[PDB]
This record gives sequence, structure tokens and C-alpha cells, in this order.
Amino acid sequence: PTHLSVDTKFKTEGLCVDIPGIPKDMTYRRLISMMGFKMNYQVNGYPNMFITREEAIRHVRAWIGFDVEGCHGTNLPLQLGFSTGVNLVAVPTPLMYKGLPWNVVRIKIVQMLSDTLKNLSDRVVFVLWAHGFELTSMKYFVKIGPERTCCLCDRRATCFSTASDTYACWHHSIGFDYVYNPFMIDVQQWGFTGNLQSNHDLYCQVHGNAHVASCDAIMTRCLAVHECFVKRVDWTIEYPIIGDELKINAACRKVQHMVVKAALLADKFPVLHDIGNPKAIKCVPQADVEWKFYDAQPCSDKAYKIEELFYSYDGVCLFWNCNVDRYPANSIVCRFDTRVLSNLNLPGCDGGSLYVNKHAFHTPAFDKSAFVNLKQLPFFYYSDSPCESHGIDYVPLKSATCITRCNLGGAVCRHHANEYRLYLDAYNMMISAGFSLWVYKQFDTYNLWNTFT
Ligand SMILES: CCN(CCO)c1ccc(N)cc1
Ligand SMILES: CCN(CCO)c1ccc(N)cc1
Ligand SMILES: [Zn+2]
Ligand SMILES: [Zn+2]
Ligand SMILES: [Zn+2]
Repeated sequence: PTHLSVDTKFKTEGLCVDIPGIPKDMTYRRLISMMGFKMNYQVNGYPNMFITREEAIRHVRAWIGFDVEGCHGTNLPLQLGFSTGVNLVAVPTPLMYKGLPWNVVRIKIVQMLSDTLKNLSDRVVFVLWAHGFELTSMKYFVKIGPERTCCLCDRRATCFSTASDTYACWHHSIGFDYVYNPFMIDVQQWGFTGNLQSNHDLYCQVHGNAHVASCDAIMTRCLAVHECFVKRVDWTIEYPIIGDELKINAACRKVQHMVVKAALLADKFPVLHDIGNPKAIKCVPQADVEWKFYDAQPCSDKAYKIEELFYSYDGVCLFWNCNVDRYPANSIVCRFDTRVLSNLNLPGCDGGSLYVNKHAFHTPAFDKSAFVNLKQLPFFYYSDSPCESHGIDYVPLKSATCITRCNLGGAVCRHHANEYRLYLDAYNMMISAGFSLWVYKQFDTYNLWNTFT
């Protein structure tokens, strides 16, 4: 039980307003045949165009919401909407394009999917709220067959070209006209009462219904993200490395150790209250401080209410990726900014985003008002390690934010210049990934200079 059986029943009630008289009894096998696709009894890696919810969750990076609305049925034009915000009008002869025949529309579809997905996934998963026209449009821009490899590289083929009779991945499909072996899932198969808008609006107020196909496509994908990543969470599922995951994660641990160590040296808190991940380890194990841990799993729906985390109840509080409505004034905070544009950050539900780095984390919408009792933490590098080289060429470092014994003495040593530059790169990596750092208002790096006396 890893793939969806073609002999599984498909509920057709949602399809009957576009396809009246459709049989109530139907399998994926008959549906695919009626869609105009021939599977020919083929065991060549593509057993079904449709996938299970479990397979869709593993390929969340491939998700593209797709809706088709009748503009006027082979006689009338269709409006194709995608969760990228693109609307294309195909004539049978928030960006809205004028009516064009399928031979040119299919070229635009391939270009758009390739530009969106090349740095995200090895495939496309059309996320539908199927009513009929969207499935009947597929024969006009999709070709299927055995699993193939790209003609210019080792990646699986996602596109086909009728001009050259060749196959390409999302990176090498320029000039290609067909989407090859796409996958799809109909959200209506999961069991819902009422229409798309009524189910979507129960959980999200950010996506409106401007009455166009792309709005429906965005709502459909948003509803699926809510069902799979908000109301249900699975932190065991592993996702492949597609970018700077490792460097970001290493930078996060380096920055956390730096900031907490410096806050303890500068303000000498007798106790640190570490709130968040129940598997947390002391980030500054050599510090004198009394370290107390409080368990809170990552919140995927709404930010935690501080009144609930503290059970309505000195030292400093550490909230490292623990999303709360309003941080206490005595805090050290790392909060992911959901607005960040990156290949790891997918659009989410109700302003939230789906951050995918080894595991998927639906993160509640970034809110500047959560940080009203704090200030932004400025960049600084602190080190009490010996000034000694051991082991790239050099230009002497001059920086007011290199808090070291050698800088206090008037000339930064080669070791601390190298470590400062490595730390600044890690810091910039973490910030550009979307993380934001906040600290108690009394934090002052000037208090770190007397640790070298
Ligand atoms: C959704 C696919 N489709 C439209 C033509 O491709 C269709 C499905 C079932 C029946 N019985 C007739 C038509
Ligand atoms: C900020 C630390 N703190 C008060 C110390 O006793 C606290 C934290 C969590 C709960 N649940 C209660 C209290
Ligand atoms: Zn390729
Ligand atoms: Zn939404
Ligand atoms: Zn030094």
C-alpha cells in the first residue's frame, strides 16, 4: 500500500454539474480513460495519475492548485487558473490573459510550471477541487507514458516536446509544449460538506474569492495545506535537500549559542527559562546559570497565548522558534518571518507559511506586534577564545562589532578576524532564510568589554 490503486472508487458527485449523467460508480481506471489517457497495462513507474494523501504530503513542494472555469465544453473558451496567480484563457477555435488556442496555451503552462518548480521538486501535483472542466482540459496539455529521464541530465522527465520528440526536466524544458506524467489529487475525495469557499473560509481570511479560476486554485491548495499541515501534523516525514538547509541549520545553532552566551555574560541572569522544543539541549552548556526547560511543541495553527504557556503565572526567557502572541520583556527570541521568499518557504494557510527544511513546519503568520516589549537584536560577534592562528589570504579586519580581547587592545588578530567573517556569513545566511532576532531592551554589547579585564 504505497501507491493509489487505479481500481479505487472515485466519488463523482462533484463532477456531475459539469458532466451531467456521470455514473455514481466509477474507478480511477475508468476516469483516466474518460479523461482521454491510455495506461495500456503499464508497470513502468507511473501506475496512476492520481495519488494518495500520504504521497501528496511527501511531495508538498510539487503542489500547484489548479481550477478550470467555463467562460461561455469544446465549443466554449475555458479559464485555466493556477495557485501561482496565473489565469490563461484557452479558446477551442491576479493576472488575466486574453483568449488563445491550446497549441500556444500549452507552451505557457510548461514555462510557468518549470519556472515555479525547477528549484522545488522533481514533479508537479495538481491540487484540485474537481468539478469536471479541469479534468477534461488535461488532454490538451498533458502527455503520459513510462517514467523517463531528461535528455540533458539525470533528473526524471516532467515535460515533452512534440517538435523534437524529446523529454526534459523542469530545468531543461525551454521551448517544450507538453506536461509529461504529472500527478494530481482531488481534495473533494477527502469528505467535505458544502462548496470550496465555505470549507476554505472556515480556516483562512487571507484568500478572497475575486470570482476567477486562480482564486479557486489558491483556495484549493490552501485548504489542502490546512488539512495536511495544520489540523494534522507529521514531523517524522523527511524532505530532500534542495538548497541551503544544512548551512542554515548550522548557522541557527551558532547564532543561538552566540546570543545566549553574550546575554548571560552581559546581564548575569541567575536563571534562564528555555521555552519550546521538548527535545532541547542547553545551547551554552558551560554557563553558570540555572537552566530550566518548559515543553512546547511547534505551533502550526495560531501562535501560543503567553497566558496559556505560563499557566497564568526573574531571569531571562529564551523563545527559540517558539511562536507566541506577545513575548515578555525579559526575552531572547528567534521568530521565523513567514513573509520571506525562498525555495524552503511555501505559501501557507491564513497568512502562515509552510517552512520545509528536513521536516515540514506550518508557521503562523509573522506579527510585528508580538515584539512590542523587545527591540531588534543587532549584529555582533563575541569571543573569549585565545588569540592564536593554527593551520585563504588576509586583509586586516576593522570592525566596531568584533567584541574580542584583541579588538579591545586595538588590533584584531588573524584568528578572530577569520572567525568573525565566518560568523557574519552564518548570521546573514540565517537572516536571509527568514529568521528574525529580538532581545530585551536593556541588552547592550558595551557590557561585554569588561569580560576581558
Ligand atoms: C472528467 C473526464 N470526463 C470528461 C471528458 O474527458 C468524463 C468522465 C467521465 C465520463 N463518463 C465522461 C466524461
Ligand atoms: C517564565 C518562567 N515561569 C515562571 C517561573 O516560575 C513559568 C514558565 C512556564 C509555566 N507554565 C509557568 C511559569
Ligand atoms: Zn534536465
Ligand atoms: Zn487560504
Ligand atoms: Zn584575537
